[PDB]
Amino acid sequence: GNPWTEYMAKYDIEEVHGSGIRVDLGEDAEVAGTQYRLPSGKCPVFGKGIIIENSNTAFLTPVATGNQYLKDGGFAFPPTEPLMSPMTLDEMRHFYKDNKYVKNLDELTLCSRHAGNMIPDNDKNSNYKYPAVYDDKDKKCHILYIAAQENNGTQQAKDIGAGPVASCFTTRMSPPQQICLNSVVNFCFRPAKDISFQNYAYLSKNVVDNWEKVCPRKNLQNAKFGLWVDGNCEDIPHVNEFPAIDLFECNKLVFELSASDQPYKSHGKGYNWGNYNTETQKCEIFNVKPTCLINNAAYIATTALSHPIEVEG
Repeated sequence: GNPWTEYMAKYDIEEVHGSGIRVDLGEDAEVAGTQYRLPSGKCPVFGKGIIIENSNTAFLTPVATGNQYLKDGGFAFPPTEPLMSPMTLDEMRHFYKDNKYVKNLDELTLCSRHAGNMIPDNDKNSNYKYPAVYDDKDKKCHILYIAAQENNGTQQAKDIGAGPVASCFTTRMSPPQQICLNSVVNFCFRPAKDISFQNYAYLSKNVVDNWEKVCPRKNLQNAKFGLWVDGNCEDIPHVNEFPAIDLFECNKLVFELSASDQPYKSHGKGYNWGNYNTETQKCEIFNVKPTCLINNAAYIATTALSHPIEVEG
């Protein structure tokens, strides 16, 4: 007897996303006998990036390679021959022009599939696929070489997402081609929604083709998450109030408290939702799936997955 069922489906994080948000390590994959953790969420995480502590290096900088003094880098794939990352949207469309399955794929899905094309060469039967970040401003897809997302002070490295030490990769696309790093690969960090990440989307290998329709992106203006009980949309019974100067800060707080696979698997369970009161500047965070919306002109409904700025009616 709930008329909101279909509308609210995209806010059922456990179902539509199915993995952690702050830290997504929801699946395991073997590469040459060794198990690794890797992101597996089905929805893009809008505005998510990685902040490297004691550094000005943007995390989309390619991972450091070589042995040079002051060697420094980020998380993205280093140069390869041919160059696989970063790749603009038009370069991806031209690169896959002979693959008729990539037609009509939107920017984010194409980027996730591009990142999933590289197989750690030591195991052709491996399901290991690297995650990616799409920059909607420059229209660039960055394949992440490091799948780890948090390290604030070996198996314990594997437990945070340390990927396989891989220098050569085989493409899943046919005809197969082997692509190796031009050099050998050799810090503490945390995920966050920083204002400088506003145009970024963090993408696991599992981002679904139809994310635009099933996943949350825009925050809901004049709306408040509730629970459907006996013909009425009741308030969430238990919330944690936090001060938030605007919607962005509230979305940032929801993201920090959201489902996390950091040491093991949340499967999407967590403080993933927030009702932001724009009059009292309060962020009301909760960990129960909402099943209806309340009409309240002072509220904006947000989720950890949602873009931290964009709103809709």
